[PDB]
Amino acid sequence: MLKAGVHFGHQTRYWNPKMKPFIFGARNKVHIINLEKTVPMFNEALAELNKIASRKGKILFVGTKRAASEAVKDAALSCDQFFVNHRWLGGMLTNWKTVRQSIKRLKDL
RNA sequence: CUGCAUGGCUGUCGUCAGCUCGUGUUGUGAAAUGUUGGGUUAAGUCCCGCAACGAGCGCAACCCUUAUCCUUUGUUGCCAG
Repeated sequence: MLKAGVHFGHQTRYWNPKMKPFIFGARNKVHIINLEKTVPMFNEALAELNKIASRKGKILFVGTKRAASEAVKDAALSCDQFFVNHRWLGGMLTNWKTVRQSIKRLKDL
């Protein structure tokens, strides 16, 4: 059991064959995801994430695709949150030894 | 005396636009990318666009000279009021 929203899809011939073990078939000329084989994955995700949050762990939200570049920063305003929504460019995490100076370099401005 | 032994100095290209690094990326690695591409120039310039983002030196401005004006000042020079 998992509730899922209404599907219409887009790009009727475009899919990645690395998703094959999680594709249920095709309906309305788009390939569709399996919403039963993914339930033990969703039921783990809500629990292992709440465990990191219960250890005060810093959760970083990502939405660089323009469809999500507002949703990532507009889903809450009564909570505190960390987000990235502009191009990663030289990188952020493997390049954190630069970002830790980029924030100081910004705060002087 | 030895620069075919050396710290350097000067000559060459040439005031040419280039040499190199931090971290990310590519490559088995020696190495590359960044520094390319597309507009535009004296110019790795100035922009746009990107697996790059910034940075040191050279480029360039600041700096020196001057056109026309403004402003201060002096002798045994100038002399209007």
